[PDB]
Amino acid sequence: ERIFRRTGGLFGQVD
Amino acid sequence: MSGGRFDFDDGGAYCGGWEGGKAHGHGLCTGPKGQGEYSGSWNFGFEVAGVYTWPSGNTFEGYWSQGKRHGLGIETKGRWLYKGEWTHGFKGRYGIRQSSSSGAKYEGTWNNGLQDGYGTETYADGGTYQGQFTNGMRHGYGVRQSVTETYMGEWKNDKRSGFGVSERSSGLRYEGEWLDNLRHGYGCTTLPDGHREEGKYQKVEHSVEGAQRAAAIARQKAEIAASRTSHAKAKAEAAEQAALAANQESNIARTLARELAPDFYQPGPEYQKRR
Repeated sequence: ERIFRRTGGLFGQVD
Repeated sequence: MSGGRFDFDDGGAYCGGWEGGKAHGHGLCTGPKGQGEYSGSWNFGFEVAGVYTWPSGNTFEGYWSQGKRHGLGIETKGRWLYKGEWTHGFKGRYGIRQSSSSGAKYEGTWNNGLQDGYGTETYADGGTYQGQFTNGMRHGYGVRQSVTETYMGEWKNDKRSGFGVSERSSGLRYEGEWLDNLRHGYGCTTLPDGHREEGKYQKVEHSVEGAQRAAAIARQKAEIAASRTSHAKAKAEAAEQAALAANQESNIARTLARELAPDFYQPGPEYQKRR
């Protein structure tokens, strides 16, 4: 089990 | 000030506040095919405090930074529960893992998501280890208490290895060298009445001196571990408050998403329903 997190747009960049 | 529902081409969606083109305020976000759900607060594109629910019903309740579990939080994963600190997506540095079914727990420090440093591991049968861990394993010096035997000494890859002292509450004790939880090398065994026994399993007095020195060290390492365990316990309790704050923001986000998109399916409650 792994956490999905979306990239860009509404969401800040992560790495 | 503004918000709404944004549907992604993979079946997920964000529904909540946004400002300047970034998620802001409160919001709920589902993953591909609508699988998995964050519900909580946001600040300009980043989660702050909220709940992630996996399709299995497992949950992270707590604080976030830069897109990752970070700060205080509680993770419920079925076989066990973790409460305490998180660092950039990983358990640690201080926290407690507690079995869902039994008494077994670990309380202490973590590194790279593994038991590592110093802590207290309590086993199902109520016995303990207190002392050093490396990469999830008893490694270094530490004290293994049974349920009234006690080992004090050296550990290597989760096994007694090196100089160590094993003393039972009957007086049956062994001081010497070890290998793989087994008496191995120079070292005697004292009986309850006082009868000393085999030398090799002169240079035995050296192995007994090394054993009793390592037992003394192990007792100090357990003392350090006991301090670390106490801090881990305080951070687990702070994480209970973090989980409650996260659920507060999650419920605000559910309400907003309900107002903004009455028809949008929030999958989190059904995930948790029979878990």
